[PDB]
Amino acid sequence: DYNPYLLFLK
Amino acid sequence: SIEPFLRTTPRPLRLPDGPLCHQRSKFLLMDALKLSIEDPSHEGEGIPLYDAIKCMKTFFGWKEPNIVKPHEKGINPNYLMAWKQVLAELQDIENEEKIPRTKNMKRTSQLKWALGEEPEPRSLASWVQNEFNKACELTDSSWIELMRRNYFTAEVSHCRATEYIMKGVYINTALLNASCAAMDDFQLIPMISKCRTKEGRRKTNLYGFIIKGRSHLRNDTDVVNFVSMEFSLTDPRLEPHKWEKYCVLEIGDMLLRTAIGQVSRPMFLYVRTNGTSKIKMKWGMEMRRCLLQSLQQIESMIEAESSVKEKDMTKEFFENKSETWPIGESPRGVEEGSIGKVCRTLLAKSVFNSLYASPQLEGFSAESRKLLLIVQALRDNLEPGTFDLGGLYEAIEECLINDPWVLLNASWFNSFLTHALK
Repeated sequence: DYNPYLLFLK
Repeated sequence: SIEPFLRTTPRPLRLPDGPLCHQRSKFLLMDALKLSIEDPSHEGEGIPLYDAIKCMKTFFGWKEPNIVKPHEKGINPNYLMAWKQVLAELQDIENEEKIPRTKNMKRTSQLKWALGEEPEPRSLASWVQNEFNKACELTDSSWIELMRRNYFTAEVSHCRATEYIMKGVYINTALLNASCAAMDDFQLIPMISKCRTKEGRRKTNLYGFIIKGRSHLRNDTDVVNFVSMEFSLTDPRLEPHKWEKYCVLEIGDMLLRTAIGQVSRPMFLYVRTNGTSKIKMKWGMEMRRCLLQSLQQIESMIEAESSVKEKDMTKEFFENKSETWPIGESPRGVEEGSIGKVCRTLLAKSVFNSLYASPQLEGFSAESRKLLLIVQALRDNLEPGTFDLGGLYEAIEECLINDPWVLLNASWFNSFLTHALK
């Protein structure tokens, strides 16, 4: 499942 | 610094309980079905009603329409008769010397009913994440034509989110044109897009039709009602809650190749009454800005890594899939993707903000942004101020009522939060 908020983890 | 027991850790957003949320897009997304013609070598613009008829003639399984999933709160015969009226008026066009540029329909009792001539909580359904996943995927066709922005365009040209842009710009422009030209008439408007196959051939696609109602759009907030009639292979019995606002007809038999071989599957027509304002139509016509927004985010991101290496990384990332970003999740854990998957995920997010534009989204975005900055500062051990977290959560949670896109964004924010404050 794609979740663009997970980009903020980097 | 304050004692640990007094420090406030952001809690998960509370999503509403209630019946599953329903589709509220202005057109079908993953459920859409195109009837398509491969265009002449010249690829010259046909007139919409000519292209629409020619597309319908590529389908050989048309049959007498029947209601298979009624609209709970509608007069379903009126939707069935509206579709039969569209086919009768298309036949009238065929019978004439030439196909007309426009078709103003008979203002029948069924169209007057259907053209007019939500505070209840709903729970997040699985279909919203399923739609977003499909929007992130590559299709077999190209939706746009090609400053090293060609890397990005290469990664999004075939992306389904890009189809939604081209579909949305086409139908909103056609609806604004009709709204200005024929304010009192019920005009039949084909839903069309154009793409190119692997083999470089242009294709014209028909998704269905909208019928425009009365359209005296003096002010930006003035609303035009319309009836949408959209082809699909999706059986409405798979997720009935998704289709609460629709009457669904069975209109044909589609031959498809599969594992057992070539099989007959029903073709459906998803029919609903809907509306849009002049300002919402204008924003629909601006959906190409989604490509520019997501491009800017990719650039801003590539600059960060290029600001590290004191060198431009643009070439390295797009060409070398080795560098990755966290963009997905499963039962296992967080999944990383090449820059191309990041391009398509950001594009799909921008496109869905446009397809599901709402005041609840505007409130969610402004307030969740403030909370995200607090969470990032907590991740970095910076002791941000939390005195207003009560206010912030109230403001965010007032936006979590029933909107499918806002609810998914809250659920995504919660997933981020579990990983961020591990």
